[PDB]
Amino acid sequence: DEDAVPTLSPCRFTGSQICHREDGLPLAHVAIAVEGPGWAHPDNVALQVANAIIGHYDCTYGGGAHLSSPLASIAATNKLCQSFQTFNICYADTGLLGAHFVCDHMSIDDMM
Amino acid sequence: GRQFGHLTRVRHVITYSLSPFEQRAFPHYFSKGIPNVLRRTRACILRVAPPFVAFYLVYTWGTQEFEKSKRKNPA
Repeated sequence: DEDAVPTLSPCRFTGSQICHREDGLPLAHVAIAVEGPGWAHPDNVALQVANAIIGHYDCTYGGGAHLSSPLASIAATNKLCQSFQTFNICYADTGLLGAHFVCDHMSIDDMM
Repeated sequence: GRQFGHLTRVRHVITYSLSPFEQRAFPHYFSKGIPNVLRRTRACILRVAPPFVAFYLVYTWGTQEFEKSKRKNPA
């Protein structure tokens, strides 16, 4: 077994923005997350309940207008979207909780 | 009327930003601030100041002359 191990130091989250502007590319990718808790934490379950309500979408789903999720329904009706997904990525004592989407240049503001 | 999405073409530029809640409203306010205003003053003085001094000199002459014109000494 033997001397010098580290345990994992906690990782500071920062409210921040990275913007790789590339107009040559045909569709915009946006990912947005708040600080999740860790793997261990009991309220991961209720966050996942919530994320399921917002759901996922793709342009190859049956159901435009009739989908239960109001994000999915409006994104389909108003053509806001090629896809979106909710996520809850977990690490030890921290996470990434939010959503990723793919859309046309004139649709980012509405999607957000 | 101009709108975002329709302005111009930009390729290959990364912008990094921080939240205002993560950061200082007045970062190094005197220690970086006053060197900058000093540098700005130097950059512009020779363009701004010499007309106004030339006004001031014409002001001070013109007032002095008029005051001294409104006097006699022989009749």
